Amino acid sequence: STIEEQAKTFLDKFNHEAEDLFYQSSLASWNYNTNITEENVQNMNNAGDKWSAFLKEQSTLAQMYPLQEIQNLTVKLQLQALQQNGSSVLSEDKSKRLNTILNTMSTIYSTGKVCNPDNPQECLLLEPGLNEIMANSLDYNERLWAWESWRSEVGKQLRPLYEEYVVLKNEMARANHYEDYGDYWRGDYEVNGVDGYDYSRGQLIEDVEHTFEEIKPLYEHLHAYVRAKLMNAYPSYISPIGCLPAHLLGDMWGRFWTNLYSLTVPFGQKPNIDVTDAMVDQAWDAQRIFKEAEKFFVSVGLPNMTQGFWENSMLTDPGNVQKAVCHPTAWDLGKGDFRILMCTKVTMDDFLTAHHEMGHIQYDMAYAAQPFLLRNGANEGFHEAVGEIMSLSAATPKHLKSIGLLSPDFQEDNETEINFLLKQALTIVGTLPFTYMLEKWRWMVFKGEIPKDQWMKKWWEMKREIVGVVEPVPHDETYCDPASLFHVSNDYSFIRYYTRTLYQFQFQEALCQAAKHEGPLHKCDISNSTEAGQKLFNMLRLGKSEPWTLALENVVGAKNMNVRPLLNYFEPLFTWLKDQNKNSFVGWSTDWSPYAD
Amino acid sequence: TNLCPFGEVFNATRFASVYAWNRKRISNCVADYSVLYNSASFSTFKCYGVSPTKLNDLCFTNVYADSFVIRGDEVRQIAPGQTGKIADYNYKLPDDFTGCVIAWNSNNLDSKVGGNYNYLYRLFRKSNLKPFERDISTEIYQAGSTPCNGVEGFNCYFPLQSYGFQPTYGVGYQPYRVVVLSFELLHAPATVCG
Ligand SMILES: *[C@@H]1O[C@H](CO)[C@@H](O)[C@H](O)[C@H]1NC(C)=O
Ligand SMILES: *[C@@H]1O[C@H](CO)[C@@H](O)[C@H](O)[C@H]1NC(C)=O
Ligand SMILES: *[C@@H]1O[C@H](CO)[C@@H](O)[C@H](O)[C@H]1NC(C)=O
Ligand SMILES: *[C@@H]1O[C@H](CO)[C@@H](O)[C@H](O)[C@H]1NC(C)=O
Ligand SMILES: *[C@@H]1O[C@H](CO)[C@@H](O)[C@H](O)[C@H]1NC(C)=O
Repeated sequence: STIEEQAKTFLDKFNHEAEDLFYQSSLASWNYNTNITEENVQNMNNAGDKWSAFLKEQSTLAQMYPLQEIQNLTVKLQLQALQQNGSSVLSEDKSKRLNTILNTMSTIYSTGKVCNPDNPQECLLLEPGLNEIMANSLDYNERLWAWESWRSEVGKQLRPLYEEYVVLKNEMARANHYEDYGDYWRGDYEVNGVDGYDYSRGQLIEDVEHTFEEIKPLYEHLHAYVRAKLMNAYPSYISPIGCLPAHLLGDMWGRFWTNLYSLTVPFGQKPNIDVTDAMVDQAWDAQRIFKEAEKFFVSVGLPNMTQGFWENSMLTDPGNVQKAVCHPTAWDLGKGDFRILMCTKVTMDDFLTAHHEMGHIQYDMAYAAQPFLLRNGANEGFHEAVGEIMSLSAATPKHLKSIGLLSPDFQEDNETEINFLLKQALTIVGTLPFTYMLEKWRWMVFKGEIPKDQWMKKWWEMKREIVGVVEPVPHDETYCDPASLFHVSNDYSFIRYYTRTLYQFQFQEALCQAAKHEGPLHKCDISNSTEAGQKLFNMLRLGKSEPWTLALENVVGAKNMNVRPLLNYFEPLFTWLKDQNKNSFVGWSTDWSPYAD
Repeated sequence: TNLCPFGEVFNATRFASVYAWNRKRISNCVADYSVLYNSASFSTFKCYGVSPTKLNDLCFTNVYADSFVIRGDEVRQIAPGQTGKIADYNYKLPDDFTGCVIAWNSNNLDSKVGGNYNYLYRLFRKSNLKPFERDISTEIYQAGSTPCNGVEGFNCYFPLQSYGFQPTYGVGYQPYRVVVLSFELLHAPATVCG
């Protein structure tokens, strides 16, 4: 009869088609990712082409329906998710050139290889070559050369490619009635026409601006401490008043600062917290790790993992007969099948990552009953948010003291806890400034406010002012440094990590205050508190059916992003830095350079 | 006087889909329920009107043993006063339901790699069903206004959809077989009990 009932009928049939197709594709991709064989990849690409062409033809069929002529919100949500044709709508020649741009840049980044100026046939690829090259080494010159060379080989190649990529993408977003493409990446967070939960695209930019504004002092003290320590490590290449070497950030870019922890141990005499030898002596295995993670998740009232999960998933390195890409991932093949893929060893890091993926899979187990297109987080960050919160909880000394991995007579106090805080900082506080710098940089690019002839030049200024890292090499318009990193080169929206970082800590405060916890947050656990578990489930069961901010409020009671969870979480570390930095400076100048001799 | 052949009913190997739910009339035999009860290896065994035991020595004039296969989460769908796809468009129960509903997991048999597609269920219909009616009439459901003359296409969809049964499913999506025993109490002579 009406339009809306017809749309619901359409979505109904589309559910039981797309569910099945996605199951086929996911299962094929799994059977590949577990056992590297050729015809596996063949059938995988077959099913993937099937699913993809089906999705495209469904989008074309769906755009035959008016949007505002639908009133029930859920239907509007599904139809905006489905009907957004995106790059598919542009001209077949230009879309082909685009596909080529993707594969070209990606393959050059993933196959680019830097070779020392002395040996044309001894040299290293990025993974895992340059990673360890920049991480394990202490060498000044090695890191310098590696930085510049990796910015030279692929980036200088991909420079015009990424240029025209931005061009075609912004034309594409215009075709999607978006002002530009960075706006389109924002558009996932955008929320329309629901009272008490409106959200504009620029509302997000205001959000991120303000969030980082209050973040500023935390990271500024962080930069101060790290600067002091690395100066002690490099007296001939760091002055304590300026930025930091862009080649000494433990990795090729400074996305994480965990590697410098080894260098900047807050107290190099107190034993660090690890139970690897312990889990060995107590004869544990990956199976038992995941069983204990299940026990934990039961301890919050969530349902224990499916029997099919245990009998089916691949949890350990499947011997040496077969190789696979077993990077830690958690798969939801839909239709009630959930698996975890990880070559699980036995260590504290695996113990954490196992809980991370268990959070992933539990999260997905929550919203099974929603329609298809709602089977994803309220945002593009909540997945890793829930995946990080469970890990953060389990990584407290006390929760380990619970299930017998630590000495019940352990003495945890000032120095060791500041060590743990600063480590977790280099892990998580590190991503805020760098991530936001890159995201807003790319946003201005899509906003074209920057002439191409100055991209790199303004680039480091953002690095300069916002994050505080100084370049080691003069950079003209020969550089394409953004693409020098995976997500940029592989064209992934990078805000989701900043948003995740904020959301997890809002979650932490919300759950610990709802678990009737008293005292320091950094020691918090949710387990055995069924009330907080019910609180969290009250949001998990939404996926993205409700507007995301309503889901957030259903946890924290704030309808927007908040950073004060983070600063509160750290305030021990905050005061500690505020003491440590009395005799050293915080803040830097935008002119300085290590080669400005 | 013969035993009611529940045996080759409950464990035959060819069960039809719901949209053509199978039915066999049981009468002119003595019925031994309590064995099927105390089988106790089923994943669900409910009914509405009598204790599992007392039904034994209290008897009816005729009964109908219907069978089909559905998806796990929808076992809840089969009960008086229940709604949902299999409840509204495929198998409808009366509210004064006299029978009993037994249901067991069958994932190790009715599903197979690649996904079985023999099993079906109707997806749309102009309106819900009467009590206890079978419908194999399969003319295209009219979703839009344009009469499209019996073809697949826009606003013209086929009323039947094939279940996806890959044995690696969650218990809620793994297939579940269902039998229902609708008893009647009428004026006919001594034909049903034991
Ligand atoms: C990997 O897949 C191939 C093809 O299906 C199979 O023959 C082989 O046995 C698999 N690997 C292992 C270790 O079973
Ligand atoms: C939207 O439709 C669903 C089912 O079609 C219904 O449960 C829901 O209540 C509807 N939305 C509103 C606001 O009523
Ligand atoms: C999972 O936890 C529930 C909670 O009571 C329990 O009944 C069930 O037995 C557990 N799973 C298994 C396979 O035992
Ligand atoms: C959780 O509760 C159980 C039951 O008493 C107890 O054995 C365990 O130590 C508790 N763990 C935590 C972290 O509270
Ligand atoms: C059918 O399988 C059941 C197990 O659920 C078994 O008890 C029964 O004996 C089988 N049928 C026959 C006729 O044996």
